[PDB]
Amino acid sequence: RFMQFRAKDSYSLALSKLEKRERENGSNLAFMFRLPFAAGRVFSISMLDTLLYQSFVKDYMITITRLLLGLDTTPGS
Amino acid sequence: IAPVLELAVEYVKGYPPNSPYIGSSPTLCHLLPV
Amino acid sequence: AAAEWISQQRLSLYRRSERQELSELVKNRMKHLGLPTTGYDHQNTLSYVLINPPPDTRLEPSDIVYLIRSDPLA
Repeated sequence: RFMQFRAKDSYSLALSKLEKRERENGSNLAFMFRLPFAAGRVFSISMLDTLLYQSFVKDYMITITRLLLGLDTTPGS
Repeated sequence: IAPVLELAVEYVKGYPPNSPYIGSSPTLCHLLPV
Repeated sequence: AAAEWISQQRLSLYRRSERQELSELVKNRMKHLGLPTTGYDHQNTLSYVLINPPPDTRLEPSDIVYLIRSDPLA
């Protein structure tokens, strides 16, 4: 929330209320509605831990991510 | 829109020579001639 | 037709093993330092120590026997 901070901005200040409501409903994607995150200005490495935990249920998730990132290059992909 | 069918200094292109670590997937890249 | 050669190197480099990865890294460093690649050219053996075996134990090839040699100057 602090990446591009406009203190005198009602919209960015109203997003805090939306983020708190989503956090009230037990949503794990609460930072989602922050403007810097939605525009791709910020990401955290903590998502990569979620990628690893997802691999216990989705053994393909790591491969798919690296294929999108170009980290692994399979001919014909 | 056409319908989808049921049936179907200049740079060199090569792999980076000195891979920094083991496991680095070789990607064909735009390379300097020298 | 250079793409055909690119595809050939792509499949070859995808099929290459980890041993080839380690070998080329050492060779890349060796040519950088100026040392010849040849001569760098694995350990399928098991070794152990038998302290004071009975006098009936059979001697095998490539066995190394620990010895206490008497003093040559004495």
